[PDB]
Amino acid sequence: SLYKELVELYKRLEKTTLKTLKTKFVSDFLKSVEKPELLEVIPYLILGKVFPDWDERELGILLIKAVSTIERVYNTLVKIAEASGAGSQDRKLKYLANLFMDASPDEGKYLARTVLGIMRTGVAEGLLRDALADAFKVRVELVERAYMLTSDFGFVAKVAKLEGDEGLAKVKIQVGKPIKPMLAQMAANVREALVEMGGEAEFEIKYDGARVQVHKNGNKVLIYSRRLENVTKSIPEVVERVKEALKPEKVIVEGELVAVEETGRPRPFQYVLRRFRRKYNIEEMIEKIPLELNLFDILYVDGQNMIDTPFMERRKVLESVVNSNEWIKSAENLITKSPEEAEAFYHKALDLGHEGLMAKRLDSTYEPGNRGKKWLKIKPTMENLDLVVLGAEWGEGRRSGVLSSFLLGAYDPVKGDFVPVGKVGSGFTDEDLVEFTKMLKPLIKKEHGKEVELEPKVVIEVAYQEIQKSPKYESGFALRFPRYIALREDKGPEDADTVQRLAELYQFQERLKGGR
Ligand SMILES: Nc1ncnc2c1ncn2[C@@H]1O[C@H](COP(=O)(O)O)[C@@H](O)[C@H]1O
Repeated sequence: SLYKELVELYKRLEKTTLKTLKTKFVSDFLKSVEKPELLEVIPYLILGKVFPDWDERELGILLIKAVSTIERVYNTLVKIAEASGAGSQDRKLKYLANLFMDASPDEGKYLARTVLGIMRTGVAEGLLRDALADAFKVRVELVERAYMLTSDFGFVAKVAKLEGDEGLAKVKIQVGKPIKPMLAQMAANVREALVEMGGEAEFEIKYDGARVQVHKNGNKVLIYSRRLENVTKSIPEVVERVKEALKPEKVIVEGELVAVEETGRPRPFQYVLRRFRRKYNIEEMIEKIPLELNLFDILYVDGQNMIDTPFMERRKVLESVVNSNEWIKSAENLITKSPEEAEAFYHKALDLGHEGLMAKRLDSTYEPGNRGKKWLKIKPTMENLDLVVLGAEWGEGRRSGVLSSFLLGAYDPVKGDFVPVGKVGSGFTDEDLVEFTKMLKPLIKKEHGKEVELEPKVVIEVAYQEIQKSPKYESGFALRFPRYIALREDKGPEDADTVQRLAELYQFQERLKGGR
């Protein structure tokens, strides 16, 4: 298998907007591969990615300057990036020349697109899940599960094509390979949560921060953000910290990383994300923004997989496994059968100033990548939305050098390409708009007058007065007065709220009419 076949797939997919046609084309291409080509390989090329989001390997490039088989090209990619040492900085022109001499002007567009991540190919991860489970005739539930436990497409692809149902089912946790976050639905009040949970429950402060995941093996700690970027290199001090306070040698834990004031109180999560960016030099930053990490779960310890263990037990273990500093702590909990002290905790947590409560079903096992009623948020406010900036619209006059308005998409399982759920102009300052304009400019996949269709890689969090059903957008959904809250860089396109999400928040809302 070579790059011409994959190019032919890129073209086949170029022509259509239509879901199962794309599914069928990809799936066909995957069916077309025997695996020295292994498909460690391909799936990320199909996605247009190079390496998994969690890889810690980065090579990108002065692409206008460098401008004068498949296994060959993955090889090229590992051998450019990994390649850790001093003799090459720019370089890579000869590295990129090594393959390029026999490469067609046909393919070059896709090579460079892959390079700068300038590939716009419309394949969603769910569409690829469908594509794998088709091509290799496996239950998609399984490609689902194994993806949720690993977040390695290549891995689930090989296991699928070789071992099938079988092996996929048997697939388990691997350190340094991120497990997808189990997620919460919403609750009205405490007493309610207490009802759904069947009379008793865990309660936790819901902290305002970045959900992170920590993988400890020996003296090597890996820490991941919600968008599964490897944030280790950026937060060295929470590296050293998490080494010492974690008792086991092979662990995987989950927690909330909160920027705090020295008061011991949380700053807005926007700062913690500043810390991930590593804009300045970490010497300065580590003092300018201190961070505490409050662990709420244990996915793995000591060659043991905790997924299938109830909450109650996982919690006891978690407490057992960590001996806490002021810099690392097991997230504050209360297990009670009565709502009084519950809402006492709710208030204590509010006046502590983060978000709300979490309410954990005690007997709940862990379901990676699943919002459910096993976990439940309790907040003063209505949940905000993280959605992709789908399109935008410029300003006029002096503001013609500015994108003022932002077309916002959500994701639809029977579509793919991201249905629009609204447009948002309120909440931004000037520098906010210079930012968004400069940053979004590269991502424009269509230009109509002063309005623009964006290649949807950017997730912002916006609040809204009301959710209503409007088929003035495809979704039959719209937002009453959206406003910028922040851009969540710790979420990418596959992390953004779906349409069914909107549905559920709506349902909660009419229940907060009815229940009020
Ligand atoms: N102690 C906690 N336990 C669980 N989730 C938390 C906690 N503190 C903050 N959170 C947030 O709650 C979210 C629950 O999932 P969701 O709101 O669907 O993203 C997490 O992703 C975190 O951002």
